[PDB]
Amino acid sequence: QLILLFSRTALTEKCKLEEDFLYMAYADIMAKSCHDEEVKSFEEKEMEKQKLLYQQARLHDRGAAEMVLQTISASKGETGPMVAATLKLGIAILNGGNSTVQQKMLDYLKEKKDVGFFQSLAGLMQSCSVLDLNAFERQNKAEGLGMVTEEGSGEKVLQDDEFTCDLFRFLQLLCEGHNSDFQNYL
Amino acid sequence: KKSSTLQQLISETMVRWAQESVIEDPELVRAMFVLLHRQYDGIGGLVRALPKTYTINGVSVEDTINLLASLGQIRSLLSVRMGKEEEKLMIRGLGDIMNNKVFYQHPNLMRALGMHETVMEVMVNVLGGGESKEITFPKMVANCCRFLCYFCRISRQNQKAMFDHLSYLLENSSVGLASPAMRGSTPLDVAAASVMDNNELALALREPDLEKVVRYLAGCGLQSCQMLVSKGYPDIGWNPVEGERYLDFLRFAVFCNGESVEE
Amino acid sequence: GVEIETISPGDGRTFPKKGQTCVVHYTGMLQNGKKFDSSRDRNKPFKFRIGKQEVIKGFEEGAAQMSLGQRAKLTCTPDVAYGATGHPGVIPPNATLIFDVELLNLE
Amino acid sequence: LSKKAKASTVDLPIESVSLSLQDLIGYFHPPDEHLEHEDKQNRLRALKNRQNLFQEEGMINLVLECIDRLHVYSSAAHFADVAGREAGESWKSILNSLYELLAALIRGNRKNCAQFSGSLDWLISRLERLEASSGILEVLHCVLVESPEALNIIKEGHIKSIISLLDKHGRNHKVLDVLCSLCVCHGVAVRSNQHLICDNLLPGRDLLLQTRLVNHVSSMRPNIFLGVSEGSAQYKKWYYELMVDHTEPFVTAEATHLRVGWASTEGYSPYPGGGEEWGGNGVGDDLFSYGFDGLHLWSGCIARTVSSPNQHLLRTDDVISCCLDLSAPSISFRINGQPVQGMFENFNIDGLFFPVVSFSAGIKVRFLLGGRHGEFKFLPPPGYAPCYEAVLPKEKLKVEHSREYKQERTYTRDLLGPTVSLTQAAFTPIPVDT
Amino acid sequence: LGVAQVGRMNFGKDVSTLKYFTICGLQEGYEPFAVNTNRDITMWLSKRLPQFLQVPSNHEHIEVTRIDGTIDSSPCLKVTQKSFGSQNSNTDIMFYRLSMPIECAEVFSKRDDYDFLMQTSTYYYSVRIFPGQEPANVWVGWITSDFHQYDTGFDLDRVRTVTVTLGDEKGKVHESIKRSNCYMVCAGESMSPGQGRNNNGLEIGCVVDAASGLLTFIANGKELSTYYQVEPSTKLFPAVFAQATSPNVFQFELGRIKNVMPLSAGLFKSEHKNPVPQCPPRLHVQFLSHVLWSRMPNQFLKVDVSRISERQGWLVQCLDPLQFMSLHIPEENRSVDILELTEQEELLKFHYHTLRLYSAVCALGNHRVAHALCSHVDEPQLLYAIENKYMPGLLRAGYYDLLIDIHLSSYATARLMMNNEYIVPMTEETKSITLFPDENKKHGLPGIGLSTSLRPRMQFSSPSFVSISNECYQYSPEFPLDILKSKTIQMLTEAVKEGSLHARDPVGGTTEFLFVPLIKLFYTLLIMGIFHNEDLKHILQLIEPSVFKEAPKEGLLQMKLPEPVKLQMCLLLQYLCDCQVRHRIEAIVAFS
Repeated sequence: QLILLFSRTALTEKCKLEEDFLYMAYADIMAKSCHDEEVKSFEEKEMEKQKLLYQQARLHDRGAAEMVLQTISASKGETGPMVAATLKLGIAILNGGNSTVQQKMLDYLKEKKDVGFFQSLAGLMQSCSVLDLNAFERQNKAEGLGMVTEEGSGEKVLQDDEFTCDLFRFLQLLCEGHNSDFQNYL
Repeated sequence: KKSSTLQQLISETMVRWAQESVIEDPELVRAMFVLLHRQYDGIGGLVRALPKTYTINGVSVEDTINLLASLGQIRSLLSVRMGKEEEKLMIRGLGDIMNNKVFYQHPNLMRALGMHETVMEVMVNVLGGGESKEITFPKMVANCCRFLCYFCRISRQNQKAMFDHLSYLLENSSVGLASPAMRGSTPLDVAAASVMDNNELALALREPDLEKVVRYLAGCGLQSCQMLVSKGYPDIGWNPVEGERYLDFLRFAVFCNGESVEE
Repeated sequence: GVEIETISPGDGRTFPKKGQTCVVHYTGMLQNGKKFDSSRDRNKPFKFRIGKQEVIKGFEEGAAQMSLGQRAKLTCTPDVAYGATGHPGVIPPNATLIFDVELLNLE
Repeated sequence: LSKKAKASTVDLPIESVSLSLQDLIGYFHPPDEHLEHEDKQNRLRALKNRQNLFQEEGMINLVLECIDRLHVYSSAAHFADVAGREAGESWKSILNSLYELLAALIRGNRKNCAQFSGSLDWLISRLERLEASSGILEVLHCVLVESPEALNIIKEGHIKSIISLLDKHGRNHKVLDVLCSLCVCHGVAVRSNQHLICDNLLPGRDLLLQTRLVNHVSSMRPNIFLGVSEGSAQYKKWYYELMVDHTEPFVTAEATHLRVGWASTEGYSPYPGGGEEWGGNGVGDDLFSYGFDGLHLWSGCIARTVSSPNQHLLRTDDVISCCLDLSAPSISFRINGQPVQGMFENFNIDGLFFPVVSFSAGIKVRFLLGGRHGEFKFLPPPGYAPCYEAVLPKEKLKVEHSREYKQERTYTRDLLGPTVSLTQAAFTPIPVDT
Repeated sequence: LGVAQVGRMNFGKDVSTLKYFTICGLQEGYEPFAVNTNRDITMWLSKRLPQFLQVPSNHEHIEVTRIDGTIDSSPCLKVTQKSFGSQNSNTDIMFYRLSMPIECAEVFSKRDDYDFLMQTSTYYYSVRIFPGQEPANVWVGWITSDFHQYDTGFDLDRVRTVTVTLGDEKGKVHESIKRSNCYMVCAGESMSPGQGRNNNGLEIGCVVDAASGLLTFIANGKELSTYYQVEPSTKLFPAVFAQATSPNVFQFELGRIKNVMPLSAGLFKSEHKNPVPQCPPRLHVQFLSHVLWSRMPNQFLKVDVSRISERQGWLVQCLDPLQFMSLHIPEENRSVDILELTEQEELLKFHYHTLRLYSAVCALGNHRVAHALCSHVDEPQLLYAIENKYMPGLLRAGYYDLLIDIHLSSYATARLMMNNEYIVPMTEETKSITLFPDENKKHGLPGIGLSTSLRPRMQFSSPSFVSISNECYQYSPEFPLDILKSKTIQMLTEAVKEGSLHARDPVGGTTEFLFVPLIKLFYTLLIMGIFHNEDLKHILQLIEPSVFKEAPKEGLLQMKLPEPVKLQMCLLLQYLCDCQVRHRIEAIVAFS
């Protein structure tokens, strides 16, 4: 029911994807429950993978593999706290190159003929931040003038590190395992 | 087996309600899962409420109560349409707030109560509903800009909080720039008070922000002031009155504490 | 002015005088017979001071003519009651007001 | 047709226009509520795109032009006079379709409802028309629910026109919803529109249904059924007496009811005629009853102030004596032995009268009927007979409820059918002619 | 039940009273009609007194046709008979009136000129007896709202009348007033020319002077001798009585004559000064019929009658107060009990949408309109509707949200506006607040305790329309908040006790009309914080007797509630958790 509500709010036509405390709260429980993170033995490594598959199957069997594609297609290329939380759940359910989730994510896209998803992916990567010399110099002068750095860590150069990393880790996970059916679809 | 706690009772009622039947109300499901999240995150309420906590002495209890009633009388004006009877109410609320000792003694309470944002969104509504058709109720924007300039002058942290809304203040920075006697009572005069004598807040200005004040001044140098030529004033090919008001904001951006910001 | 008709007699010797609050317990009606006010509905005796211009002129004159413990009917002409502007949302313009007033106490 | 060209010479599309105005309405049709969520949202997306594409071509000012050019004729007959008879036959239909299309091209689209702000003054100016009131009201509701920029043009002259529509058209709920959407929109309350609807609708108390809290009124009558008729055996003048043991002036927020007098029946029936079986109606709230309350004479639900020595509302230990004269129709009262300066005349005498008292809660009264049923405190006026002397010899005099049903537990309640007329109450000896 | 017949119906509220159910009906599976009901089933019985209602569009005899006024004509209302000439036709006098009355002046005073026309109060309507309809069977004139006399043979001599004579002390008659409910004339006797009317049907004009009460009649252009003098404020309904001896009987021409104001100008206030005759859709022909039901009251007055003595007489004793809410139709001058709207589906809906407009004109803190709604919906009206168990479901949720909007919408919203903000003074009682009440680390009841955080002030104004002060239009109108607490607690305890048995008579007719309201004034009172200590301790046991125990019954949280009832138990539990976070901020500052 929770996933269906979150997949219906995404399918509802709105001009902008509106901030939703419930969705950023339950996109970090669903994602964090699917990893639960010296040399492990073979049985330990194979048990950490079968538990991973069951924890991932707890969600994509309930429609969570189409929800992370509906919340991205409703973003329309705008970066925010809501796409940086949807891109962490897709990664969580795709970790290890989950073939079932990969097939589910491609079947939905091929069935709905969703053009919004690939237009939002292009807009989210064109809006990703890079290194800035002007901001770094303007911050270096700020520290040089002795004023207290009230802000945390000067996250104006490379404004978003984790969103940019996750947006490409998701695209890598979507093609991991040499998925020749989605490599040719991207 | 025995809950004995509101948190445990609610952590079970929600799940049982959802596992007995499929709820057909999207608003009932949404309120059914917000409350379960609150129980499972009992520390996520103390991270959201404690920032909204402030303590005062017993001597200031009555004065803080008098301030809170005035703040409520202004906050309740955000759900009604701005008019003649909301004119006097808004001005009186702003006057009582600024004629109060707590508003100066405790500037962090004033920032935790979200007073500046309330005043802005009131002014946001006023400008949006009737800006292009000249500024109806111009004694509102004047008071809402006179208060928001004292707010910046109270402390440097209030100025920093006001600086985060510079984009909108520059979006609507042609509100009353040609009407005289409205100087220091203008949305552009609130944008010049968020960087005034603050070196860090002047080193935080972005190039795109400085692109738009220049574009407005360029239009002020190519097109005349239509409101002034409708008033009968001779039609020169440029706007002197509105063009001088985009040159003092830039004066507060390139110059700080008697030294020019070279960036 | 207003004319007063006694419903129940009072003492006939105690009358409201300058500077004295009148505790009245009234019911207000329009000329067509529709009720618009009643202190009995709110269960509050109504307190007002004579000569302070805080109530309508008809009610003031009626209370002045009233006696302690008396119940009487007060007919207020529009001249001594809300005039031609009326009371917005309650009293129609140019309306005659009938009041059933009982003078409970005088302090 | 306006410039008076011959009907045959000009081509007037009537069937094709009607078919197009029926295809467009279905083309701009809101999705049904039983569809799946995805299908509903997809159809909403298509309807919104159609509405947006169907507005940029100036196609909304064309339906308006058609409406304006069709409103130049007062009625279907007026249209059919200038045009053909078949053309006038479907004038109301085309007008009703032009608003159903107009209310669908803008329904749910805030930007389409925002460009219609300049045309609401023209739209309201035709609201009084019977052929267009419903359509104009629907378009107005659709505009006002969606566009916040459309409430800013509505003035006193536009609100008083919508209010005057309820006065001239009846009690329509769809006018109250337009008035409800005029007050609050998207959580924002327009105080100017909230200070006008009240001041222009409420004070009159003539259009909206009005509510009141009224006490229950019960009526007691004795077993006596006395009337007057030609050639009968009955005494034409009678006298009974009522004196009060207790009366609380205000048991509730409303004044305590206590009325005494005479009532009459409809025909020779034993049923109190021309009144309600329950409610707040008492002795004198109809033309079948005549009552006294200590200050007024009640008959037909109109009260007239009557003079009396030390006149007052009925209190504890007050004696009321009632006199009835059926020879010359007359009902007189005497309070505490002093005559009251009022009396009824020339009322209908074709039925059976009886003493009656009506009251709300909080009284204690006692019938003084004469003889063994109560001793008179004051001497009956000369000639008048005590009311206990009208008892039919075998029956027993008893004070009972005027109406059939009383307070009791439901399965024991005696449901009474129609009662036989008391035609034997007036003994008129009529033998055979010989 | 026929003539002089007595009967009794036992629905089966108590199965012990049923004395043949076990003999035949218990084993077969049949159930009593009132097996699970908590209230007495209402009686609806055929109305004895005929009333006036609009002519149905499917009436088997009557057919009203509206004719629009041309340039040379006037608006008209034709009354015809559908089934004339055929068998089963009804040949009896039918009583017709018009839907709207004319009210005379409150105080009687003691080409047409466009000044006299603008200043006059004299109105007109005309009736054209159709040529061929017998004028001896047609009566034209005015009636009042009291006319409820349906007799097969009507004459102008048996109409109900009374003469109220008030005299001075000596007995001299200073005034004599005739009163009646039928001020009408007979067409046959008014007809002067004789026999031949087939020139044109008889035109009997009815002229009323709303400033003096003089009722005159003009037949065929000649004034008749008969006249009436009605009392001030009399509401007269244009009425025509006719026995149909023709296919088309008569008409309601609404034109005008020289120097007389048309009827629509007196009927409608908006058209007061319009000299142009009009027939707006609100004005329709009505007729006296017997097809109506009546609602027997659920409770009657307790009256004690008994012989005290021969020397005393017969004692009548009523002492316990009983009340009902009456709904008044302004255009028909009649009052109807509001509980009769359970079967009137148009008035119920119109009054519900009227209550939704009452709650909309005073929305979001309109205090000047909130005091103006205390003159239309009184406090006793806002307490009878909340408690009455026979109220219609739609009106129960309209009179219920109107109290919460007139009185409790301005302090319940402002207090929520400062709900996520904690300003706790540094006082000597603040320093005594602890996270746990005692050494045993057990949670206290959420809400009960000492809270010192700054809170908005609760201030109200006393409604009064005799006062001329303008300083009461701030703050909401005063309402008794002590009676309301106990009343709401009692109603919610009763609702929990009753609805848990799954009865067939929920208050309002549905479970969503019994609980969705009640939990919304309970929620509003809890938000306002009116409840204190013991009342909260008693209302928490109704939410959950087990969890909130202070030391088979199940609370609201276990009653299988409907979804709309479950949304307000998520708002009630949302504030009960905010009552814990605020304590968890007051207990940190004290340690701090």
